[PDB]
Amino acid sequence: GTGSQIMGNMFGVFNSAVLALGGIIIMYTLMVSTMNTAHEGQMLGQKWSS
Amino acid sequence: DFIAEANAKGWIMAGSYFFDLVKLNGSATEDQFDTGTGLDKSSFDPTQ
Repeated sequence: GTGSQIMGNMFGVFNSAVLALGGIIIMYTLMVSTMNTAHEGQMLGQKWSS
Repeated sequence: DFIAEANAKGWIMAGSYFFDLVKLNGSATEDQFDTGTGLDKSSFDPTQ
């Protein structure tokens, strides 16, 4: 198409925003995964492979 | 020119620029004869 690229820019900025937020959630779940791993003593959980 | 002022204002008034945005979005997606000369206010009467 050839329409106005306002969608492109707004999707890019909102995409980057959600990357930042989601990554923060991945740090959160990363500390969760690590303390579960430490508590159990086995590598990165027991339900899924590493 | 309204863009800088809109940046200074924030977001709680965004819609006030709505139609302005519209007349910008058009600009990216897109003799005369006299009036009010007042000779109508003139008057002619013969009975005088």
